[PDB]
Amino acid sequence: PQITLWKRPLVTIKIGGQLKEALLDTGADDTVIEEMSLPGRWKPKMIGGIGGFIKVRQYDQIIIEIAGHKAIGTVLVGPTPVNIIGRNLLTQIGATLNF
Amino acid sequence: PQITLWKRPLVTIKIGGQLKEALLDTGADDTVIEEMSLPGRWKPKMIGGIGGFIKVRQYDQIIIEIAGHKAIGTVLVGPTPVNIIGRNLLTQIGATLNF
Ligand SMILES: CN[C@H]1CO[C@@H]2OC[C@H](OC(=O)N[C@@H](Cc3ccccc3)[C@H](O)CN(CC(C)C)S(=O)(=O)c3ccc(OC)cc3)[C@@H]21
Ligand SMILES: [Cl-]
Ligand SMILES: [Cl-]
Ligand SMILES: [Cl-]
Ligand code: NA
Ligand code: NA
Repeated sequence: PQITLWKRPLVTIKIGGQLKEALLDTGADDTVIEEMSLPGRWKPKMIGGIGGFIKVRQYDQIIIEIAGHKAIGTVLVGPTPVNIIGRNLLTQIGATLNF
Repeated sequence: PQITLWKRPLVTIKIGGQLKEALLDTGADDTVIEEMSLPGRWKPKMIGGIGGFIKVRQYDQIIIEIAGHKAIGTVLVGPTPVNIIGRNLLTQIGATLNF
């Protein structure tokens, strides 16, 4: 699709067997999802944005379906105010910015 | 151009006659720039990101060049960790997300 930016670019995702809404976010290096359980191992990480840092759990090799396109990658889980799909997964669905 | 996301989507901007680097950020509603001087009056705004809220100075109707495209619009100035071009000016340069 082509997504204009008059509104937030929100899409439906499926992760951990759950459907959620997330923001397609080119300014995010990594994908950060609100607190939820995921299977497998994880390690702690700090990530920073506007406001400062939050502690997250880093899960590797997680499959996510983004607007109907399957991708695999690292997913950070923690107290983000919004679910964010960042570049590590946007690349895998072939997403580009065009102007 | 068509910009892939394997690297940060950094571009050159020009504001107040200075060149700066900024991130094209579809997850940002607003454009937020590191401390600098801008002409005219400002209004208060609080913006929230991953690690909480910050106070910024809101300058309206500021001329800014972004990757060679002219925009004139609102710029927020404050302690952001990186300069961010948000949807308010991404729409002015005609940017879309595509996959
Ligand atoms: C709520 N208001 C926010 C949205 O619109 C306003 O505009 C400015 C601000 O937007 C944001 O902070 N947006 C966030 C994404 C975002 C969106 C919403 C809440 C929090 C974060 C942004 O797209 C991604 N952020 C990084 C940039 C600040 C460099 S981040 O969420 O902090 C982030 C940092 C490291 C990551 O991996 C290492 C992954 C993500 C304001
Ligand atoms: Cl859960
Ligand atoms: Cl990854
Ligand atoms: Cl590619
Ligand atoms: Na894993
Ligand atoms: Na002004």
